[PDB]
Parts: sequence; C-alpha cells; structure tokens
Amino acid sequence: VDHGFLVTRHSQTIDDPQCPSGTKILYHGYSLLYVQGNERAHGQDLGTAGSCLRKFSTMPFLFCNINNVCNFASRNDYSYWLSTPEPMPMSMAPITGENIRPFISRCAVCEAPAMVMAVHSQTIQIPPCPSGWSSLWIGYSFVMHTSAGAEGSGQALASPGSCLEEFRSAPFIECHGRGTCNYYANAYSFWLATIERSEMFKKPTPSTLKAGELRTHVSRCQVCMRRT
Amino acid sequence: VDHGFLVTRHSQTIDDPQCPSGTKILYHGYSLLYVQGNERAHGQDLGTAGSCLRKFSTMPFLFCNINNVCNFASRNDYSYWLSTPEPMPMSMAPITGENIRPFISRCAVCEAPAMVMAVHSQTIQIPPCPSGWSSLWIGYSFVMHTSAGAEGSGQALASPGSCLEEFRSAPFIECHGRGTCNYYANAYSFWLATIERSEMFKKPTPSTLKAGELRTHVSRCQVCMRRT
Amino acid sequence: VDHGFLVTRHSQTIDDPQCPSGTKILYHGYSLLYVQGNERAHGQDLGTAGSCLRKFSTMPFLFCNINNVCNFASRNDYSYWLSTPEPMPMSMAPITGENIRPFISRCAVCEAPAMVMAVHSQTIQIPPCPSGWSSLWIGYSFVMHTSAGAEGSGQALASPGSCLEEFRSAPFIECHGRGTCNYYANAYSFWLATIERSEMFKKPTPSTLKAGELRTHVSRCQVCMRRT
Amino acid sequence: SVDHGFLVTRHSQTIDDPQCPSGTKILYHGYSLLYVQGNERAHGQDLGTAGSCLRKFSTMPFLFCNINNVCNFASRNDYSYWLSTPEPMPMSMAPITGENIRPFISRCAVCEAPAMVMAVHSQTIQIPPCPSGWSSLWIGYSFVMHTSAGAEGSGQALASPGSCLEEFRSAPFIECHGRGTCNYYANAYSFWLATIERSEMFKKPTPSTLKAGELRTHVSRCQVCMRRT
Amino acid sequence: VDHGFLVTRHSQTIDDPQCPSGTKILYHGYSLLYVQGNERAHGQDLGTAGSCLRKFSTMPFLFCNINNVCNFASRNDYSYWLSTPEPMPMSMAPITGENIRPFISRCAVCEAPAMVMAVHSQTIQIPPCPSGWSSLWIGYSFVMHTSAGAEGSGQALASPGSCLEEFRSAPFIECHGRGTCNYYANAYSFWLATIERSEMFKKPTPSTLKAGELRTHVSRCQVCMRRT
Amino acid sequence: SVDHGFLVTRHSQTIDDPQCPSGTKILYHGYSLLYVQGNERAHGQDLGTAGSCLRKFSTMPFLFCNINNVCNFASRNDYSYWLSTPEPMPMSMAPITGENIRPFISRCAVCEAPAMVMAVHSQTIQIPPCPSGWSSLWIGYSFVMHTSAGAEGSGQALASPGSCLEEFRSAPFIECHGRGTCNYYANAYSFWLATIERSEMFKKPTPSTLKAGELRTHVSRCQVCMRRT
Ligand SMILES: [Cl-]
Ligand SMILES: [Cl-]
Ligand SMILES: [Cl-]
Ligand SMILES: [Cl-]
Ligand SMILES: [Cl-]
Ligand SMILES: [Cl-]
Ligand SMILES: [Cl-]
Ligand SMILES: [Cl-]
Ligand SMILES: [Cl-]
Ligand SMILES: [Cl-]
Ligand SMILES: [Cl-]
Ligand SMILES: [Cl-]
Repeated sequence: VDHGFLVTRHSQTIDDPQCPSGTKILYHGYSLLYVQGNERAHGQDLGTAGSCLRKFSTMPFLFCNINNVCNFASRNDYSYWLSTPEPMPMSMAPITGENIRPFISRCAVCEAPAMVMAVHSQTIQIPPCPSGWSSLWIGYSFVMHTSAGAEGSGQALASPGSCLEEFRSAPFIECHGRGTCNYYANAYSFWLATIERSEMFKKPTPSTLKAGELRTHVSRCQVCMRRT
Repeated sequence: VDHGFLVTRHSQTIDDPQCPSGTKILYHGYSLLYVQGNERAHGQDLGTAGSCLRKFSTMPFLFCNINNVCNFASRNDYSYWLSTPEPMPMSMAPITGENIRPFISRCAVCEAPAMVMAVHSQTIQIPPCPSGWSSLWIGYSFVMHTSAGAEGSGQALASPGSCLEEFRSAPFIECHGRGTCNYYANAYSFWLATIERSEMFKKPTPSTLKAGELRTHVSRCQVCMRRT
Repeated sequence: VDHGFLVTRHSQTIDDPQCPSGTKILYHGYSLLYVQGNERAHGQDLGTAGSCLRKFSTMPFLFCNINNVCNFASRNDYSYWLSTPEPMPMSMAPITGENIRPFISRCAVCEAPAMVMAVHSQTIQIPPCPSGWSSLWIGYSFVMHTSAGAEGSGQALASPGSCLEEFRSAPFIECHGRGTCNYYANAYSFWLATIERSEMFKKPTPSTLKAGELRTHVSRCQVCMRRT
Repeated sequence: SVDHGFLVTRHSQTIDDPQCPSGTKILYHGYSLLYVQGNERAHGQDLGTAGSCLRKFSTMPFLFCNINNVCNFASRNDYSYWLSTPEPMPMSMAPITGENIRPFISRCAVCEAPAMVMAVHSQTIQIPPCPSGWSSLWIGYSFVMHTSAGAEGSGQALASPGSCLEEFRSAPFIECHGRGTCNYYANAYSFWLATIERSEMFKKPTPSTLKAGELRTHVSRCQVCMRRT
Repeated sequence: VDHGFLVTRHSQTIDDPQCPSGTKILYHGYSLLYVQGNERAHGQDLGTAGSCLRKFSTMPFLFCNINNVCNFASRNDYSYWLSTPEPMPMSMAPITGENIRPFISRCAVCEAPAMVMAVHSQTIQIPPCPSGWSSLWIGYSFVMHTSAGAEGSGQALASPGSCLEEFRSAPFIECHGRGTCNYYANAYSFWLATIERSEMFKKPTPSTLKAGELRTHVSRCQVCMRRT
Repeated sequence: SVDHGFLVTRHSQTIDDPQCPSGTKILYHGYSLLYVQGNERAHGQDLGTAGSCLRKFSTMPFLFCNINNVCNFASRNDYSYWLSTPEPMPMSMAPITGENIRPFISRCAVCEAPAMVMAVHSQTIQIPPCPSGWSSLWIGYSFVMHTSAGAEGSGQALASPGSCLEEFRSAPFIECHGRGTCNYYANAYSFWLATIERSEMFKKPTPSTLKAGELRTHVSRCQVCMRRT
C-alpha cells in the first residue's frame, strides 16, 4: 500500500533532477526558496512540494487590501530562488528577461513508499542512515539564509531540504517585481558546522575560510528512507 | 490500516465545514491564523490541527519571565483569526464582546486514510491532482499575510492551508488582549499570481485590480489525497 | 509494515528521555530550540528530529558570503537550547566551558508505527486523545518564545513540540559564538491560556501571577498516536 | 544686531513655493523630502531643517556602495518618501510615473532667521500661545511620526517647526520607488498629537474612531515661534 | 541680545526641576521619552523641549489612514515616560488612572543666553567643562533604551539629554493606549561605560554588576554653557 | 563680538587629528563614533555633532542594565561602529584585535564656531556654492545613511556637516564587538546622495552599476558653510 509520502529534490542546475531510487516522479518545476512582501519574508521547506513551482516569475505573487483592491508587481517586493553555478555577468549589473533562465534551479516532486528524513554528522564524514533506513542522497547541512533587510528563512533539520547535494557559498538569487535578478553583497548562507565530540562544551575556535578550504568546516548529511 | 493522517478545513463562515470526501471528523473549532507577542508574529499552518482551536479568545495565550512571573492580557499583544463575510460596522470602530462571534471562521480537523497535498496552477486553470490522487477540494492560492508592524506569517505551498476555498481581499481579523477586534488599513493578504508560460522570464506587467476583476490574476489550487 | 513515522521527546534534564509507549529509539541528542544569525532567528519544531542534535556547541553553525569566504564563530551570533532545572550561578555572570553541560536538555528521536499529534484543552483539565488514538504523554501548551532583539520562534500546535512535559517560566538558555551562555531578563516564554467556554467572546480579565499560581492559567495538552 | 545664521524650513504642502515667514529671508527653495528607505531600513529628515528640502526631486535620490568597491544606483528595491499635495489618487489607483508625479510633490523654502525658532503644542483644539518674548511665524497641527512599507518610518522633533504642519492631512506623504513609480498605499499611517483635557490626563483614554468632517476634533494644535531681538 | 537658546531639564521625580543658574523658565511639563505606533518607535531628544509635554496621557497621539479615518486609543500602541524612584507595586500588576501619577517624571523648558552641551569622561570622575564654558549640572552618561519588541530610541551624546542627573537601572516606564502602565522584564537602559586610556585597544573585561556596584562602570558627564 | 558657543565636528577618516576649519578653534579631539547596536537595535550619532567624537575608543563603549538592578558590560553579543581609515583588510580576512585595531579607526575634532554651520548639496558632480553671506569650511561627498549587522543602521541630517564626508569611501566604517574583535563584513552598505539632472527629475531613473574608477561619477557633492559675522 502506497500512502503518498513525498520528497522534493533540487538539482541546483538547469537540469530536471531524477527522483531517487525507489521513488517516482509526480512533476518537475523551479526551485522557490522564499518570498518577501511588504518587507516580510516567508519561506518554503526545500524538502516539500511547496518549494517546487511549475512556473517561474520574478513576481509570483500579488497583494490585496481591505478596500478590495489588489496590486500585482506594483510596489517593491521580492522573490528568491535556488540558483545554478552560472557566473554573474562581468558588469555585475542586474539580469533581466530570458537572461534569467540559466540562473534558476530545477526541482522534482517525488512520491515515496515510506517516510523520508535527513540526518547530520556535524563532521566532514557522511552520517550513516538509521538502522532499517536506506540512502536516497548525500549532501551538505543547510540551515538558513538572509538577504535584503537581513530578512530570510530556513530549513527543518529533519527535512531533506536541509541536505543540499551541492555546496554553494551563494546558493540562491534575488529577484524583484520590476523584473530584475542579481546577487547582492549582503546575501548570506548558513550551514551546520563541524564539531569534535571532545570539544562540544569548549569555546569554539574562530575560523575564516577561503576558496579551497570552505568545506573543511561544513557538516555533511544523508537523506534516508525507511525500508518496507 | 489507518495511520492517522490529518487534514484541516476552514469554512470562512460561522458554520462548521464538512470533512472532505473519504475523511472523517475528529473535532471542530475556530480558525486561528497567528499570534503576536512582544511584537513578534508566530503563525499556524492552516492545513494542520494547530490552526483549529476548540475555544476562541481575543487573548488565547500568556507570557512568563525569568523572575517566575506570568502576565495574562496585561500588555499590548494580538491574536489573528480567519474571518467570515460579515461586513465592518458603519462606525468602523473596534468590535467587542458577543458582537465578535459573527466575524470568526470555523474549522474541522479530519482524519484521512492517506497523505494529503496541495498543487497550484499559477493560472486561472484548475490544476489536476497527480495521477493516483483523488480530489478533496478546489480553491485559491494563499501564500502570506501582514498586519500590525508589518508582522505576519504564511502557508506551506504543499499544505491544504495554502488553498482557501473562498477568495477574500481581507481574509482575517485582528484581535487584542484588551478585548477588541477590527479590520485595519494595513492588513494585507498575499496570493500566488497568474503567469503565462511563454512570459515566465519576461518583465511582469504591473496591474491594479478592482472588485469584479480581482480573481483574474489569482492562481487556482487543488487539494488531493493518495488513493488507497 | 513500519513506514518510519517519527516522534521527538525532550527530557528538560541532563538525562536521556525514554521513547514513548509503542515507539523505538533511533538516537539521542541535545535539545536545540533555535539559532540566530545576522540578527535573524530560525527555529526547529520541537516535535521533529531537527530539534535533536547529536553534538552540542554554543556555535553549531557558520556563514558564507558571495565572495566565497566563510566565517565560523567570528561575529555576534547565537544559539538557543531547551534548559534543565539548574539554577543561575549566584554571580549571574555568563557560563562557559564544561559548566554549560548541566544546563542543556537532552532528547530522544523515536520511530513510531503511526502519526503523532498534540491536542490542547485551553483549560486546567487534561484534553482526551481523539477516539482510536493512544496516549504518549501529558504536558503544558507551549506556543512561542523571544529573547535577544525580541527575535524568536514557536511551535506548531498540532505537533508534540507544543506539549512540554514540565512547565518552566524560563524553559530555554541563550548561547553565543564567543562561548558564553546565560539567562537574560528579556527572555519570554509564551503558553496557551485557560478560557471558560461561556466567556470566550468576553473581554479577557487581566492577571499577573506569581510562583505558586503560575499553572492556574496554563492550558494543558496530551500527545497522541493513532492505534494500529 | 549680528546675524548668526539661524535656519527655519517651511513646507507649502502644494506645488507652489512657500514664502519665508515674517522676519526671515530666503536662501533657496526645493522639494519636501520626508525619508528614505534603503536595504529595508528607514532614515528620516527633520522637517524643520534644511535636510528636508532638496533642490532636485527624484524617485531615487540616493545610491549604495559595498565593501567590494561596487556601487548600485536604482538597481534593487529601495524607496523615497516626500510630503504631498491635495492632488487625489487617479481613479485607477495604479502607480504614478514620469511627469504625472509632479502634481503630487510638496515644495519647501529654506529661510535664514535672526534668532532661534521653536514649536509649541497645546494638546487641545486651541492655538498655544508663543512663550513670553517670542513672536509667531505660523500656526498648524501637531505631527509626530509616520509609517509605510514594512511599517518602517521616522518622526519629528516636537520642539522643531517640522512637528507643526500648516495643513492637516490624513495622508500627508507619498511613497516613491527606485523603479520610478509613486503611489499612496493602504498601510501608510500618519501620527498626530491628540487633544487631552487636563482633568482627563490620568484617566483611561476614551477610544474614538473619527471620519471626514470630524478628524480635527481630536488633533493637537501648534505654533511656530521665534525669539524677539 | 538673547537669541533664544533652549535647555530642557528632567527631575526624575514628581517635583518640577529648577532651571539651572543663568537660565529662565518658559514652562513645565511631563517627561516624554518615546512613542511606539504600529510597532515602530520614535523618540524625543531629552535635552530638547520636545521631551517636555504640558499634558500627560498613556495615549498622547492618534493615527490616520489614507481612507480619511482616524483612530485614537483604538489599537495596541505605546508611550514611554521618564520615571521616578516609586517602586513597582507588590502585585507587579499594571497601574491605571491616578495611580500612574507617582511614577511620572517632571520637566522644565528653560531659555539660555548661549549654547548648551554635554561632555562625557568615560570614567567615574566628572569631566571638566571646556575652557570658556560653565557648569549647569553633572550626571550619568545615558545613551539608549529598549522595551517592547526591542524597539526604542536614544540620546545625542552632545545633548544635555545624554546626561541624566540620577542614575537608574530602570529610568523609564511603559504605558498603553488601553490606559495601563508598568515596568517589564525586557526593559533595558544603556549607559556609556568606564574606559581607561591604556585599555582602549584591549579586549574588554566582561563584568556583571549587582546593586551596590552598578555605578563603578558608569561614565560621568557634565552639562555646560558658554560664558557670554 | 560675543561668542555664543556654536559647534562643528570634523572627521579626518585617518589616524591623524583633523584640523579645525579656519575661523574656528579647538575644544578637544577623539575617535569617530558612528553608531552603537545593543539588544540588536541601532542608535547613531550625527557626524556633525560632538556626540560622534568620543575621547576614548573601545570595541564596547557601553553597558546595559535591567529592572532587577543588574548591569552587564561586554557580556552578551553587542556592537559598536566607527568611521574608518584607508587601512586595508588583512589578507586572512580574519577579525582584527588589540593594538592592531588602531590603524583602522578615524579621528575627530570638536571645534567652537562664531556662527551657525550648515551643509548644502548639489546633487551633481559639481561643488554647490555656499548661500549668500556664508563662507566655506570644507567640501566633500553627500553621505546619507548606512547599514551593517541585521540590516540595522542609522544616518545623517542633510543640513548637518555630518552629511558631508571629505573622503569618499565605499566602506567608510568598521564593525566592532563586545568580545573585542573588529572587521569589515560583506553586508556593510554605505548610502550616498546620487547625481540628478534637472531635466530628468520626474523621469524613470536610469539604473547604473559602477566599478572602481567610476564610483564618484554618480555621487553628489557638498559644501560645509558658516555664516559670516
Ligand atoms: Cl513589486
Ligand atoms: Cl551589492
Ligand atoms: Cl495583552
Ligand atoms: Cl486603520
Ligand atoms: Cl559568532
Ligand atoms: Cl539581562
Ligand atoms: Cl532601487
Ligand atoms: Cl495598497
Ligand atoms: Cl492604542
Ligand atoms: Cl514582564
Ligand atoms: Cl557584548
Ligand atoms: Cl562577511
């Protein structure tokens, strides 16, 4: 008996990701991370179908007031999408129109025969799946993010959405109602850090890491599914 | 075998909603959207039992400090509830006492034999349920809301709570610890917008819509349950 | 057939909690409530495995910027953990190193045969589980919390995380990247309040409560699992 | 008598330049800037000071720069806010652009004064008298703060002429964007000092909801005054 | 020639403060610190006449919307006033009506012959006035404050408002539109700290201070006027 | 002539003391404080006022007290922000501590003036002339606001000398912490008044992204002026 358990997967590229072994495709879409309306951020759990929308837009929502008037793309609102490895233009100027497409991640919504969860090692080692559970994928421990106005959202640490397959310092792009997208200097990604068991309660040693050593302090994860 | 999957439904009226096809009643209540304490908003997923409380109050919570003192209805805190089609009084003054009753939406918490999800078309078209899933209800794509201090919360786009059966410009009412409720000019509802496939990457065309044309730009949704 | 449903339980003590009736242990850990990075709070549902981390740290995360530079414990960021009955030191000075250990709650992540939920009475009386659901535990209705910058997070009222077995005016402690933990005067806990059925729509009667009468206005809850 | 260079700014709340009040002299005119909002953070100008009077209007009067030595102008989602005129919203209620913005923007004068200038507030429907030895520049209504997008905003110093607006307006300011649009939005709030009777100071305030024809019954009055020399 | 320079003084008691030597009285009032409307704080400079209102109220302002409707004391807004040495009631419950009077500070707005400024020692010693400037009063260096929502305001360090004559850990009280006032556990005062010249560019030594030793780390100030 | 005690503060944006402008005399020197952030809320000092000039630097120049009569100094996660020098970030990009912080911190002078001091802004690349009867103190770039941690920050009064920085810097301030560290962070933004053409005031602004070598092509100029006596 298939009960309709769900798992969402994000390619972090322009390609449709395959559903992991033992699961089946329902539909593909574009990777929505969060929206920002009237300055207030609201995010989707990356492990859930709500992060996977059939249609992209820089402005995928509208707002309505108590006077029964609705406004679409008519203020200063934002959308944020998981992004591909596509580099910023040399100009560093905002991206518009069809030029936006190579920057947006794709996703799969998959039906699973059992419950799906994430486990985190908090080390450079891959955490094993709990006894009785098999592996769907391995990745990096993704916890939260901020951009405009230091607003943002985050992930549930037991959800597959907290286990991104590709580590990226800049895993999302910012888009506006006016039709532009860009990366901005205030965009932060937050990842679970590595911790040695002996050192749990001791003062953390501050570290600043550069390209080539970023993942030396990033926790690893595995997305697992109950064997039936 | 029943595993205890749940779905919550909101009437957006004074009457109890009926449980959708193939599900059974657990209990009814009043439709809690969010609370705001010490200026900070915290919302409930409208698809979960947490948005359905047995008892209403303008102040359904209290707060406690590190000095072991608790305070109930003794500051400037808020509660927010899904509302009915009841219009504002002519006076536009705050509503009190038994006069609040006609304004508050009812809900049903129902047990389901399988997982329940929402899908969104992002068009005026009704999106079909995935193959193998049956229809529970059809509605309008509800994403987030803001009120006092531009604080608020939103819905999980995979949850039944992101699919409201009646579109309303003003779908919720603001209540206070002091016992008053009202609609305020800064109350905003946010809904997923309609997008044309060929125009996904193009600049959104701004639109200001009035009564009669509001739903011409509102995404449709369907709530679905795996057939067993 | 075991589908891999999950329930997380928090001892609110230095000891591992036992898995509730009819469930089995997956792993134990420390009780993570929320994190705060670049001043923005992000919480974990206390009913989910995300609130149960194998390894403690005052700084369990790092951040990365668009210039491919990551920083660990190198700004002014926070972590928050459910706490034990351990009193503040007489000095009221921040706690460091091994002295932190007696303050941090433990958790168990447990595999269940069926779905788990919480129900709330909104009275001093115990709410019964729905028919066909078995009792896992009884507690107090925990909704929301705030600390530094009045930032915080909250619980899903349908989740076991909204049902804490021991009432505490101060149920959580604040930790910092610099390695210190403490209770601060601005730490607030929010709980569901008691409501009389006949008085639902009436003006709430304000009340200030001291030690000995704190629980007289705190809603009770029960955590329930579908009988299979 | 030495002129030390005391300043007072006046706002017409119309498309026409205001005149400098009696006993003061014009320095320059401009447009009435209320506040700006960059990276979601509001920062306001005291309406009594020359900082609220800019020579050139724009929907985007500022740019931002980052630690990587890159600056961006009108290239995100930032705002500017200006005191507005009696011009009504178009019936479409759609954002205003280009030259259609001009009728909505208030004008200002920066004036040199021979002495210090202050505002006083009655907290009644009556005009408060100037202090002994001070003469009147203008009368108006007690303006304290305002909010718009994200409930961000700013306010006035109650001793400043900026807290004393000559025309009462439920909606005294308009919102503009980097993209070139301006509009009134349903979340735009103006805050004014209320009328308080001396007998009711330490009594529970009586809640009141007021409509057109009735609004100013609860709005505090003010006078802007200048020391006689 | 008297040019009309102003200085405002706060008694921090129920008594009218006297205008300092060389100055003359214009009027007296009650000490307004800040207001909070639609959750946004806006403060008055304590050295200026704007912090001295003729009439007290728990709600000294109203708000108006774009529909030409104004609301007075009809939501959840705040006012904050400098307070007296009057202790919190034993009950710790909100204070109403005439009972508020013993808690509210008084002020004087005074005309001065010349400019007035504050200087700060950043030591426990009184800083001398600049040469050519004479003393108005001495005090403690007051910088900022926070209360509900961790909103607040602060003082200009060149203003007499940054130099409070009486040190208080809780120098202000919180009032509400509903007519209640109280001290709350999240109310913070911030003061300039004592810094020794040779320790300026060293790691600050953390310190937690109790009653009897609070002022050992509080910077002193003097308010001065140019001799003419 | 009677000296009434008008004040003007100047910031070197270097480790050298700035000189008081001609016509003014020194009161004292110090370090350039921009703003503080306590319990996550920012509060700034007007850079034109003596409040922005503290005798003694510290990474933590304040403490906080609670209603239980307990005060805490450098015992949470609070911040201070200071105007900075041309000193580059170290190659490691790691937090700076101890005496190594000194090369990064700007110095300031508090000066007594015989008359009122103001700023004017051109909103072009040209220097705006002082008003009639006002003499020049310095020229600079129009600085309006700034943000850092939590997108909190503060700004300048556009009539104040604080809105007129003598040296343009994309990163004009550094962030320090109660724990004793300072650094530049990727989210630190500076906001400057932009150049506006008179013919383009009401038109849609043209978006621009500028790199090193062209940053100042869109930054407004200013002059700080003093009334002649
Ligand atoms: Cl928009
Ligand atoms: Cl940027
Ligand atoms: Cl309340
Ligand atoms: Cl309203
Ligand atoms: Cl840190
Ligand atoms: Cl504290
Ligand atoms: Cl912009
Ligand atoms: Cl609107
Ligand atoms: Cl109110
Ligand atoms: Cl409290
Ligand atoms: Cl600190
Ligand atoms: Cl950084």
